[PDB]
Amino acid sequence: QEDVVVTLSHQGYVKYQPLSEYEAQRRGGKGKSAARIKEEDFIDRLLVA
DNA sequence: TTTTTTTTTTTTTTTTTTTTTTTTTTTTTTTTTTTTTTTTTTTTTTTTTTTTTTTTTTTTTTTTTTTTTTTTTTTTTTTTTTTTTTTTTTTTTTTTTTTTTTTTTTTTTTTTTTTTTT
Repeated sequence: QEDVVVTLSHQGYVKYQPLSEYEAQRRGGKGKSAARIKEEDFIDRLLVA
């Protein structure tokens, strides 16, 4: 269907795409949700919603 | 009755070609090795009320160096042409359906003879 989905591409080999509803609201001041996106000595570049 | 001409398949063995046994190179295939996903629990991390002293924005004014500015001549932009690649009509070939025409092979069992090896 059309459902809001996240996508991100990193340096090297990443085109991972999780669903948007897994992450919940937070108050600005805490952050650090620690998403689970394994990366071996590369750098993230892009996120899209 | 003797004697003379010609014709071919064999003594043929050698040249040419064909057939049949061979083994280098790019395309398969089984193994080990490294990327993925789901649970336990676990100290550990992390979400949310209360108080607090803070440190940056908004009253007001100042200037100067980036915002005004006009103009010459470049040079990226656009035009035409042609080549290279992509992609889709067109054609060809092959396979399956069900009644017809044709064929071809592998082994037991015993007993006797050829046909090679020692």
